Amino acid sequence: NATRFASVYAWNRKRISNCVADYSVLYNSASFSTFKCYGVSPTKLNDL
Amino acid sequence: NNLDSKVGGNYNYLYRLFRKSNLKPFERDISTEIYQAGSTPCNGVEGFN
Ligand SMILES: *[C@@H]1O[C@H](CO)[C@@H](O)[C@H](O)[C@H]1NC(C)=O
Repeated sequence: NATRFASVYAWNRKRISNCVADYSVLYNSASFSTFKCYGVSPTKLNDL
Repeated sequence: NNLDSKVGGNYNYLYRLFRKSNLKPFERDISTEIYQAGSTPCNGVEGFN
């Protein structure tokens, strides 16, 4: 829920650390179009 | 390779990526029912997750 995103020539980065990462608000929120993973099963994100 | 590969691809060879729980030894599963990854129900041939 950022207001403005960055441009892909200069793609922004925010580091996430020292905190608990609720992936249910990511995974079960149907508002997004696509969500794909490349070394983890996405339901197991909460188990990692 | 030289007995059944096809240059577009032999798309008759299929395998299962999704299953509700790990199968018992020597169990067979022909099911073509759709798999529910997220919390949502999913009647019909397709849907989100
Ligand atoms: C973004 O903001 C709205 C309103 O506060 C909220 O309903 C929505 O869940 C937020 N997005 C995410 C990913 O939680």
